[PDB]
Amino acid sequence: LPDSVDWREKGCVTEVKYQGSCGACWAFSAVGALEAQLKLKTGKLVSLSAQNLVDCSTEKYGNKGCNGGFMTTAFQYIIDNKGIDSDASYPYKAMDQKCQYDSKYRAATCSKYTELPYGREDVLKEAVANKGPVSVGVDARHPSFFLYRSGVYYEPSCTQNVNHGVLVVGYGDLNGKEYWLVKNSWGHNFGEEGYIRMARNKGNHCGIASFPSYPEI
Ligand SMILES: *[C@@H](N)C1(NC(=O)[C@H](CS(=O)(=O)Cc2ccccc2)N[C@@H](c2ccc(O)cc2)C(F)(F)F)CC1
Repeated sequence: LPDSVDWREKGCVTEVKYQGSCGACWAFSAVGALEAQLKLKTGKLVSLSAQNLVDCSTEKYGNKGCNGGFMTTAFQYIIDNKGIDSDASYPYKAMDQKCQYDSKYRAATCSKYTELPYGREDVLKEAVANKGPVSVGVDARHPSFFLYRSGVYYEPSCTQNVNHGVLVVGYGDLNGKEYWLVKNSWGHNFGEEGYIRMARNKGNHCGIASFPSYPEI
């Protein structure tokens, strides 16, 4: 496998989004993963509707909109629904709304998703290298996470109890420190312009490799 990967260099990553006070991290993680696939399949980079998932991938999928959800069930919703609208056609309002999906605004589809084996960082590396960006859950409950500004994030108090949905868009090493390149959804002002480099191959740090999954078109 290549020593480093950055899907932003292949134009497969849309710009960082800001979820606001709505717990839609899972929805942003899911669309971000599909956005890369759509780019690989059609050649067009398009932001997909996180709001679409918030309002429609609900109870039936075990999700609670602005109060949390799963990236995997979000993927299944897209498969079952036979589509997902573009962000432009179904804009993010940071609040729970009635489902307003309309196939005339469909911007992507999904045929299946894959959940990687628990905590295998090498397997995650392979997926990121050969498949594309991967949705993952990380433990982001620690004060240090919120205050992260640069370098490689390592928190002694992190655990494998994930609670925040994000997107791994690459990996590499910075000054002798291996890391996973993570796209967050707290706006471009968080970390390094919306991104955070988290410790890689450090005992599944913050549970980043605990529950990885990626969709396919
Ligand atoms: C992000 N804004 C938000 N967190 C979640 O929605 C969170 C994402 S996750 O990656 O931890 C989901 C996950 C957990 C365990 C194993 C694989 C994936 N999901 C939360 C959640 C899930 C389902 C419902 O119905 C509500 C909430 C939780 F509880 F799992 F962390 C809100 C902060």
